[PDB]
Amino acid sequence: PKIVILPHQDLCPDGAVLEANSGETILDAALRNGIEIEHACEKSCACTTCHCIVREGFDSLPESSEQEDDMLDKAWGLEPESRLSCQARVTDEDLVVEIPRYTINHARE
Ligand code: FES
Repeated sequence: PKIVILPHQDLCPDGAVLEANSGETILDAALRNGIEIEHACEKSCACTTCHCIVREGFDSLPESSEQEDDMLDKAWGLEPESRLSCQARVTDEDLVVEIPRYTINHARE
C-alpha cells in the first residue's frame, strides 16, 4: 500500500509517497526511501523518537501492543492516532502519516 508522508520542514520538505509492502513497518518503508525518522532504541519499542501520527488509515493497522502503549504515554504531541513507526505495520490500506514537530530524547546532544 501507499504511505503518504506529509510535508515536514526538516525530514521531508515537500512530503513524499512511499510504496510500502504489506507487513512492513511504517519506519522501514520510510527509511528505504531515505526519510530519516529517528529510531534511537533501534526499533526495540523502548523510546518515542520514531513517533508518528497516522492521519488516515489508523484503523487498518494492527492494534498497538501493551509495551507500545506505555512508551506512547511518554511521547511528545500524543494524539489518538499516534503510533511508534517501528511497530506499526501496513496491511491492505493506504495511509497518510505525519511526523511530529518534536520527539523527546534525553540522550540527544
Ligand atoms: S525506534 Fe525506539 S520505539 Fe521505535
